[PDB]
Amino acid sequence: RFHSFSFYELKNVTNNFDERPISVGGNKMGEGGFGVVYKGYVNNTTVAVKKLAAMVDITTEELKQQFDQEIKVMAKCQHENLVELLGFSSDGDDLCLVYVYMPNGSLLDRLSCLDGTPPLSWHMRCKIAQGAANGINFLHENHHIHRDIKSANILLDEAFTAKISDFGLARASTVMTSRIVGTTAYMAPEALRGEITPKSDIYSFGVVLLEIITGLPAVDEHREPQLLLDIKEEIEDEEKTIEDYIDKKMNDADSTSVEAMYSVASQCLHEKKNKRPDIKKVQQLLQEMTA
Ligand SMILES: CC(C)(O)c1cc2nn(-c3ccc(CO)cc3)cc2cc1NC(=O)c1cccc(C(F)(F)F)n1
Repeated sequence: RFHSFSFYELKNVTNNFDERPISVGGNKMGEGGFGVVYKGYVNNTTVAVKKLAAMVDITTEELKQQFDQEIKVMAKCQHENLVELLGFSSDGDDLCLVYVYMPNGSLLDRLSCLDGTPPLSWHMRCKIAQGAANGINFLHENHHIHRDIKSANILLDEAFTAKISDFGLARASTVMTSRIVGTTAYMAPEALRGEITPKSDIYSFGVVLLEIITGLPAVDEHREPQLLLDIKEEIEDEEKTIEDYIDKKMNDADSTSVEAMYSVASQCLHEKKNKRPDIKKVQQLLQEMTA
């Protein structure tokens, strides 16, 4: 069970969902999929308040289902590598999800050094990869398919502990769906065709591992290749090496563990869902990767 907040409480803790960035004293931290996330203090606990809004091609019912799912998942799924729902507001205006704040925000934001945060060390990236995989493993152990494993949804605590976030699109447990959801640039071919399988999360995690290795977002429209997972094809076709795409904003990246992680990334990014490692193998390979 979580604390049921009034929308006003969350309005109050988020300084009336202050749209100004946290970086300039405001409360807006990120415009996540299907909602804006606001820094807040409930008592002395820094919280992430995800205010859910219609945004892009979301119905109220689907948004409420994703809220209900987030809470449903977050109820079942407490793990050091899953974000922690403290509670929610359904009372007024927008639906709100209150989480234990993640001081280091998204892996995406940290990989991009958004707001001038220092580049993640390879060491921290390995921990993040490991943690994220431990998060995904826990979700899969608990027969939850995240269905939107992406750097944006891997949040980073005070310790850069990977916290898998956003279980709105999470699914219990292969089955198919008419409502194909997830982030294109992270989605397995089968996820993009509406297959719902944990194997898709592995693929999406593979893209994350490429993001971690490369510091490149899964998609950059102003980049060639636009899709990071293409660099896997460029590396497999020996057009490029992993060291060509390896994030230059690291000094502590050793070829062995980066190749080890790329090897996990590659295996995760097997276009054949069944030839991908299950998250347990991904875990083992990411543990093996740090000696
Ligand atoms: C992910 C998000 C919203 O983009 C986010 C961005 C952040 N940026 N910074 C930040 C950036 C730069 C500096 C300068 O060093 C300091 C802090 C902290 C952040 C924290 C965030 N999320 C959470 O705290 C959080 C926790 C659980 C569930 C959720 C969710 F709503 F996503 F489900 N969010």
